[PDB]
Amino acid sequence: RSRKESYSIYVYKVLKQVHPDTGISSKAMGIMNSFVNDIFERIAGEASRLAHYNKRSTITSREIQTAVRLLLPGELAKHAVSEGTKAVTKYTSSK
Amino acid sequence: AQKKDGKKRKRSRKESYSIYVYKVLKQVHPDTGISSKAMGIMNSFVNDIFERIAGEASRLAHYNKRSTITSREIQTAVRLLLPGELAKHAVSEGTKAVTKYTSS
Amino acid sequence: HRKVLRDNIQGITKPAIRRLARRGGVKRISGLIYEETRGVLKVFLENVIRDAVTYTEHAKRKTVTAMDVVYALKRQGRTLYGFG
Amino acid sequence: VLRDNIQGITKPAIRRLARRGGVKRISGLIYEETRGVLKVFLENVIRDAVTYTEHAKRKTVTAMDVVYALKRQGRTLYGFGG
Amino acid sequence: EVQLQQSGPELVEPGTSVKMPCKASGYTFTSYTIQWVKQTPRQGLEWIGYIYPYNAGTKYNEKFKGKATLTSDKSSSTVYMELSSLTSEDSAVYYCARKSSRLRSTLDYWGQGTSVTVSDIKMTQSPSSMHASLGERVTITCKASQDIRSYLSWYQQKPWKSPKTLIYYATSLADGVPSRFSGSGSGQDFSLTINNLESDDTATYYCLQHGESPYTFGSGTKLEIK
Amino acid sequence: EVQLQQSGPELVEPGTSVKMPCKASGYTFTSYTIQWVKQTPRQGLEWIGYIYPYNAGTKYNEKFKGKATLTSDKSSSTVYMELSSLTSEDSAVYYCARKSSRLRSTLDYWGQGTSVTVSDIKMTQSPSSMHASLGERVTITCKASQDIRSYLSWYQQKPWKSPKTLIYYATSLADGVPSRFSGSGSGQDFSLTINNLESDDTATYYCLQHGESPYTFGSGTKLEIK
Amino acid sequence: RAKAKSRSSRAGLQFPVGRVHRLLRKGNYAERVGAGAPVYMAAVLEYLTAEILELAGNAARDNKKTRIIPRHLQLAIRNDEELNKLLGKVTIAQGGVLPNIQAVLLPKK
Amino acid sequence: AKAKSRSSRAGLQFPVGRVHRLLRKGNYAERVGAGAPVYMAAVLEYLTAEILELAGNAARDNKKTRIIPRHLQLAIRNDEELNKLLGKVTIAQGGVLPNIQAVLLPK
Amino acid sequence: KALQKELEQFAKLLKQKRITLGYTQADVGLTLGVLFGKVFSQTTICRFEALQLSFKNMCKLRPLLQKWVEEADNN
Amino acid sequence: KALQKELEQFAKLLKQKRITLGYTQADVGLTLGVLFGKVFSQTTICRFEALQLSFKNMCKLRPLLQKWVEEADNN
Amino acid sequence: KALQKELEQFAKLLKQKRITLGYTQADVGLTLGVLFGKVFSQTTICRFEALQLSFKNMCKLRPLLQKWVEEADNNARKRKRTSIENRVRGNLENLFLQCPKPTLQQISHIAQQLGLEKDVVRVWFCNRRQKGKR
Amino acid sequence: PHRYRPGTVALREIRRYQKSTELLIRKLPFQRLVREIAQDFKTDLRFQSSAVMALQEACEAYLVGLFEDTNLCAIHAKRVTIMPKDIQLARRIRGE
Amino acid sequence: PHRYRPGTVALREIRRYQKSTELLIRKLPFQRLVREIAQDFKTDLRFQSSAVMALQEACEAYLVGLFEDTNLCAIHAKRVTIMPKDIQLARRIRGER
DNA sequence: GAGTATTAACATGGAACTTACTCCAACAATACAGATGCTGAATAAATGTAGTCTAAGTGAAGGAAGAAGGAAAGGTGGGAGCTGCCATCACTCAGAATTGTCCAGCAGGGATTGTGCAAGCTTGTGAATAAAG
DNA sequence: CTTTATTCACAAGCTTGCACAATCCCTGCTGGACAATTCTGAGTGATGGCAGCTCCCACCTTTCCTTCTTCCTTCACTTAGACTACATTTATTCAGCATCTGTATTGTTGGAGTAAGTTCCATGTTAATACTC
Repeated sequence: RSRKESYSIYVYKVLKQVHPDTGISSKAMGIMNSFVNDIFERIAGEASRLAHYNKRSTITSREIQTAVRLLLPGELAKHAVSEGTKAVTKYTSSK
Repeated sequence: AQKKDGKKRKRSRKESYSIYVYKVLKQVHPDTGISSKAMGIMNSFVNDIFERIAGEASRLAHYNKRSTITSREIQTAVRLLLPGELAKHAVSEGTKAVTKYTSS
Repeated sequence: HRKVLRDNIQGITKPAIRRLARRGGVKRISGLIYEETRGVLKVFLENVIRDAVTYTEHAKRKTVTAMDVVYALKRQGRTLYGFG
Repeated sequence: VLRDNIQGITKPAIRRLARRGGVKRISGLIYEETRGVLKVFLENVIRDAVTYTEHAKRKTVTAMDVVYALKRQGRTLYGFGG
Repeated sequence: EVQLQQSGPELVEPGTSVKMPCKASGYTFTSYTIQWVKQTPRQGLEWIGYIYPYNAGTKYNEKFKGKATLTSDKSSSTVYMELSSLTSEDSAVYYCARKSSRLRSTLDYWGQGTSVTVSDIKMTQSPSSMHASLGERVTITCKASQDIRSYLSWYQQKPWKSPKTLIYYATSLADGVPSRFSGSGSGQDFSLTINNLESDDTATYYCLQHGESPYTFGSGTKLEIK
Repeated sequence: EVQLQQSGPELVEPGTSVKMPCKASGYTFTSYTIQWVKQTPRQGLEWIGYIYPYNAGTKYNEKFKGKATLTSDKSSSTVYMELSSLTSEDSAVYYCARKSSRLRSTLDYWGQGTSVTVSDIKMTQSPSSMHASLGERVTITCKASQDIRSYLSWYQQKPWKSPKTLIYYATSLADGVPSRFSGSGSGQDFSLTINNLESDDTATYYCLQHGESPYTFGSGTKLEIK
Repeated sequence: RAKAKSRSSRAGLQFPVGRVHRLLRKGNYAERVGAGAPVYMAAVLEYLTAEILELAGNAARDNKKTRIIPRHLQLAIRNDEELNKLLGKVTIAQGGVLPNIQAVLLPKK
Repeated sequence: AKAKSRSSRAGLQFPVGRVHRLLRKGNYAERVGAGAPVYMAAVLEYLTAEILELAGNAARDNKKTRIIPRHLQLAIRNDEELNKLLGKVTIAQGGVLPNIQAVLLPK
Repeated sequence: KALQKELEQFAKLLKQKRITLGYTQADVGLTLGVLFGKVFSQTTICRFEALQLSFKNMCKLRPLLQKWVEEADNN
Repeated sequence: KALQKELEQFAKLLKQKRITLGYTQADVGLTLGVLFGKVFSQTTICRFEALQLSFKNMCKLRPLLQKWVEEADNN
Repeated sequence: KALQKELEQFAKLLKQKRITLGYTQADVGLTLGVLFGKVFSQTTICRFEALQLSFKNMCKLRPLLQKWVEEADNNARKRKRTSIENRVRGNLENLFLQCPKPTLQQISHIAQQLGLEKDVVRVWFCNRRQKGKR
Repeated sequence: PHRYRPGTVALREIRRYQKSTELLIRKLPFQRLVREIAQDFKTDLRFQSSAVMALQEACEAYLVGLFEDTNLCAIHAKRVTIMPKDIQLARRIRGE
Repeated sequence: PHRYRPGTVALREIRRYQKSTELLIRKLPFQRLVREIAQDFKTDLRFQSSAVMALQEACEAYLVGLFEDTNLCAIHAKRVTIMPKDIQLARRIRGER
């Protein structure tokens, strides 16, 4: 019974996008799920602290961008910021 | 569904724990002062311990899927964060304070 | 009842500690390394298991789950992937 | 514009820091390594503080930004607010 | 679980030196100070001193300075007490007890004690001798000289046995002690009350203050039932 | 800020060896790999290999296997290239470039290059050379033999100068490059567009792919103004 | 109504923007969420996952394997300085260690 | 209409109301029971009183009648439980514990 | 209570006699199969001397090793 | 039956030529990598001279040593 | 000292009667103006009910509530206080260490700027000088 | 017969155990040790299999990292044999 | 003339700088170094004096802890003179390298 | 009118009721998975020797670190001016939350399948011993 | 003593054969998307002023540089034993199967406890006032 949600299908879709013929085991999927949850918790905690420091009650894309800059190393943070900015621009320009 | 002049706008004029720390110091050491730097250190310590215990209690409530942070969560956070005798005496003080509070 | 567990740190044998040192790149191991390694392992295990049992007790459960061990490790700065 | 300021962390200051740390004898090459280590630590902390300042849309680095940066590197500092 | 192993009885001559260990197990050895006290029939219990193995920090009683020296061995988790120039008035029972570094904590666990025989705040216990039935109410008082802010403990000691902690912080029940015993008071007036007296309530009861630097015990009260 | 200092010109007789340094400054030395490219008039630009100073792992081109050896010295932040058995067909300009370990990153900062004089996927650029005045539009193509998922970069090289990065990841503008340049396309067809021309636009434009193990450059397109 | 195509397709992402927004709202991080924060966040998570998966797939292909196991993920993370710094205090179950023997330990010629 | 605020009710010097407001506005949980701020405030008061008494004893064993950051550093670093609780904390102007290695001593 | 001391004493005597005479436990298990036609593994002899098996199975295996013991002292 | 006589004569010729010029098996393996870009250990050379390798392996390594012999006869 | 205990007991039973009647302290302060033409504020009633004012003030406020108790058993507003604005507060506090005694000539000039009476400015500067003295 | 010199088989085992990823301690003794350690806090505790597996993985990872630090300490002192003082120095520098 | 042997002046300096609590680096050179480092991240930046004081306190505490670890490493190698390899080993074990 | 003290009104945050809701004990019922026990292969750990090679002790050289003394420089603290931005306050409007619907994306369970382990066979090599120079 | 050909043990590659686990498919179901409404949070500005810059000066404490002294670090050489390597024996582990049951999970109140709101009240500061000069 019950129902537990995970990032398995999204990680599989990303894997098929970057490696169309490479598979992944269940243990590797669990490792990827733990990694995604850890990175989500880290970025969300940094964004929450940044919002609390500036007396704001809203977490925006600016807070997530600053948290990504704080938490990730150099080229990793730069490419992550580029991908996030591209996603936000395409989302706003959509509809 | 009504504001009624919006009294929520309160200004925190650099509020700290200095008065209560001074009261505790007078309780434990009646004839002893404390410098401004030491009081700032104690304010930073109190804020750090508050943040640590509150974060641990919030994580404890989130793990158990509860929406409320009760004294049980605070007690478990105190047991997790503080070392042995420190955690035991802190639990005793918290239990005594809660029992005195919910008795009048 | 379930009997009682006594000693049990001698079950972490000398060849097991030797293999753990071999994975770490150790070429030569002194004869006194094994007792110190057993003490260090027991201290680390006690520190993790105390937090895990505290997490289990707060949940009003009698079974220590993998999630409790994961939170106990994560709170010690030893985050573990693959058991969430 | 400032340049060549790591030499302002002089040799006797490094000897004083070693003496507070309990060191008895200091090698001659210790000073350059200490300056490099201090430069790396200062670069990391100042970059974090400048990121905190830029997020607030300020031009003045405050003690709060430095304290927040030191906390997020695991090096929590007392006596400077917060 | 927590144990403080000691040695047997020492027989010694005047002018000699005696070294006794306090091998401890069942807890983190560096987190609790080891206190040493001496017990003689003439003046009861006396606080010799203590050593903190975390930083090897010692502190001795003023009247025991020089006569007693404390050392710690972290590798074996042991504490050694050395007495030099043993005079006539050294034949006594030497006890080593555990005590946390917290100011509220008291000496919770005591060793068996070694009998060594050679061939300021004053604590006042009012009832020196006392009688009670098997179900009566009893009370003892430990009015202090100076002001101690609830840093008072109550101990019970059977004959030829190490003292057992009953109350710490003047109101708190010790670990494993039933709720029959009740501590009360603060400041300079304290009291230990026993609800009903069993057969096991026949012992000597002592009060110890650890508010100031020299820890002083009370005179003691002997309670034998019926 | 970020710079790579190389050595000067070298005259070498056949059968000997030559070492060139790549002293890097302005960035964390261990977090970026050093790539080595050989440029000749006969075959244009060719990728030799790379070395990662973080773990010292190197990867060489198959045709350059054994011909060249890469070494790192983290104390001086230097990368050395050793060429043994200097063939007569080895006179060329050897550039050392910085590349992040991220797959999306490209060779961003290049050294001046050292000239040495001795005594797969195919990249097809459609316009080998084109003529344009000051204010037209310029388009170049970089058709790929195989499929590379957007792992294409564009470089502009003035005569007797190191190459300069314009577009990385087939669409993104490089650092310090104006928005007039624009990359487009993915898969096997890629396009580089210059909106309005300029007298500083007179140079040779190459396209490099780094989606596979051996990195391959384009044939080269020559652009001159007026 | 009309179709209701998902927010992830709107942002051109594989990760779930709606689930990320729901987790942000219920994670007790802030009173409000700004509706571009989940998109940014999902994009960053998808980029990190794609980079790690590409490195792990390359490591698997180097070992002549077509399936990624935890050893490939450990090899990808430990062989990248930025990724290793991001996951410095993280243990990967069944990932092993990087083969590294000190030069002094090897036999001398 | 009445009196006897929450700090007086709990027998505490620390502000129960301010701790309750900080818990409610700190984004820690959806709801806060009214035993959590009292327990918290009691624990904070206990820790403050413990370190304050240790620092006062350290000042008293210096012929000083005022607590400075050096006394707080001496009190914290001389207790292993307090040192472990604040092992990643730097006290400004607190100095270091006087400690010289036994090998460095001459003889 | 009564039986456990008996099988413990028999196991001690069996191990002492085996160590004295020098036969190995695998040789004991093979000689059991040779003499009595029921070969038993060296793990069985180890569990017998180490008291790991159940009381019923140890009691069932006792007379075979008793016959081996009384035979071994003379041949 | 037909091959093994031929490889025996070839091995005798190789051993005689190696002894005559004074070359060593390690030197033969090191030089072979220089000539043909594929170094082979001294174990393979000595096993080839001792005929212990299989017929397929001896046939595979015959032309390499055949080229080495004519290379060594002049240089 | 007996008068202090009598005042404490009397304030105790007026608090008990007021809690019994449900009237607030502000209700007492408003009804004092109806009873005597002497309206008192919330703070004055709180100070009297806490028993920490001056003895002369206590005796002065006593008979008014003696009559008020009998009024509540069966049965001109003052005063306006000048709450200075923050900007006006800054304009007034600009002259701490520059003009210790602005006097009437500066007071009349500054009062027209802030739209307040000259007596209010004079009283504020006198209170500022008194505070600086202590 | 044939014998390898001391250190050759040690280097071979270093190469072999750095290539594999499976656990190096037997499951049963570690489970008994975990049960005995947990019996000092609670009285009748049950353990999930995944809980003991996660505890074992964390323990082996911690021991391998500590042994790498100990090997660095031993090589720093001009030695190839790790001693207890190397482990103590590594745990002191780490902060344990 | 009386000449102090080495190892006594060092012990006196150790006791003296361990008893005191004042900052050991001069304030103006550290402020110039802080501004020089920060100018590479943003231009026209300004610092409160408390921010520079906090940075100096953090840097001094970090350097003192690193020197304690370096002294432990040097004593482990049967030496009293700290060398750059001791600092490198102490930083490597701490996780900074 | 100045100066003194005395009293009383205001700004502000906390507490006392008061009601609406929501949430988490509280038994009830039922899988089910963790524990205990057997039994036989499988793998490993413990013992006992042989023997190498490594840590540790001694000793000497040299060179590097430090102490001392003098010359110089620049850090420190105070005193001014100047203005840049920073924290406060007030407004509105654009974005974020609410709430009722519903639909289609996803999780659990069941079929399909194919990647990689395992067994063997062949092999090439590094380590280490016996021979030859 | 120097190298240089057997010998040996080991890992590594080539080639089938499955079987367990990964891939895929079906069915609900529930969580995310449409959409209009309501509710605030935060961006624009305007502002008053604090604090961060700049410059100047006088002092002297600190820093830098050179010389000589000391003693610490580094090689070199020995060797005693404590590690490693291996054959043999002994012991525990591992895997599958079976039973048993305490425990975890789901379900339906529903009463205690908490959020939100309003007003009432206690305290620090001070505008206003009586008395004197």
